[PDB]
Amino acid sequence: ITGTSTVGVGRGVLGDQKNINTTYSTYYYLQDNTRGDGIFTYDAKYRTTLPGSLWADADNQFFASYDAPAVDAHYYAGVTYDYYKNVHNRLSYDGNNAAIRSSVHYSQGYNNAFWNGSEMVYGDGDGQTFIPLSGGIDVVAHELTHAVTDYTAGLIYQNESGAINEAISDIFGTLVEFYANKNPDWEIGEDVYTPGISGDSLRSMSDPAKYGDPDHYSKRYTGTQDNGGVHINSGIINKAAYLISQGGTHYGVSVVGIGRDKLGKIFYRALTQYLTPTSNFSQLRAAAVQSATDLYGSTSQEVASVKQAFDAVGVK
Ligand SMILES: N[C@@H](Cc1ccccc1)P(=O)(O)C[C@@H](Cc1ccccc1)C(=O)N[C@@H](Cc1ccccc1)C(=O)O
Ligand SMILES: [Ca+2]
Ligand SMILES: [Ca+2]
Ligand SMILES: [Ca+2]
Ligand SMILES: [Ca+2]
Ligand SMILES: [Zn+2]
Repeated sequence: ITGTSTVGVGRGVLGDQKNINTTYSTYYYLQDNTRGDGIFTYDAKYRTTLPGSLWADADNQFFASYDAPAVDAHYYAGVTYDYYKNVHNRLSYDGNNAAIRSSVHYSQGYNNAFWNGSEMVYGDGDGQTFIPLSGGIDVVAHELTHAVTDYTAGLIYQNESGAINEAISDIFGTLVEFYANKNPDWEIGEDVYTPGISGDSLRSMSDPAKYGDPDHYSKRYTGTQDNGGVHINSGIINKAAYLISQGGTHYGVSVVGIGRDKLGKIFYRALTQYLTPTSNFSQLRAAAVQSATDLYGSTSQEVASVKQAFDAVGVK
């Protein structure tokens, strides 16, 4: 839409108040003109045709219950854009300020979110397994990071390359969560998962096995479900990433942590400079070591920590 930039106010999925960048032209639209070529949020109206209708509101106030997932998708896409730009100097997911589009209210009781090759899509959840998925900043960043990966490494979504693809999305989803300083943790999906159960989450980076995912290469899933276990074997890389950042002793191997900022810098460089569509875990290790080398030198601690971390999860 062509119109005047302005700022609206609303309440997100978790009942928190926030301001959002809108555009005025008869109606107020969920269109943010302050970031690249824009952030656009659409109403899919419980159907599965996409993108649906650009979100329009009569008074620039978004306190209706139906409004909540739109508010959060719009706002958290903005935060995620700011992260990539401010921290990694990347302009949107393609690096050339591509417009970011999201649809909410996809289908009925849909317990998932996804990037469809062109935009982000969020279900409302069934109210037992999930609440509307856009309420989790680690969810939103997970999804936008799939876009970044597609435009960079292009990791195919099956077997080991697909688990790397998934790990990258969980890792940057977590880094954005810390960036926004929004009750940050090394857990995945805790804000929107199982609203009847406190303290849990969909996945854990600090301890994947807590929710049944492998934390060692020896325990990798070798079947064909979940595209050869992309959301399962991701736990092996998530643990590795957690150790590089935070440190720890895992299966007898001790890792000195180097912190989140360096974690992000090393994995961003690996993703954008060295990974390929068919990279496997062993190639990821090579890429990570080379990136750390690039950044910190071959006899640095950072390089040492990267090696220890992959050793700890059994990836040579
Ligand atoms: N590509 C998505 C999966 C998909 C494939 C094909 C078609 C549609 C959707 P994703 O990884 O982005 C989904 C991702 C969303 C998420 C991210 C962070 C935090 C929470 C949720 C994800 O991990 N989804 C789980 C959702 C889920 C868990 C338990 C029950 C039912 C569904 C899965 O698909 O495995
Ligand atoms: Ca309104
Ligand atoms: Ca959190
Ligand atoms: Ca989290
Ligand atoms: Ca829960
Ligand atoms: Zn994913």
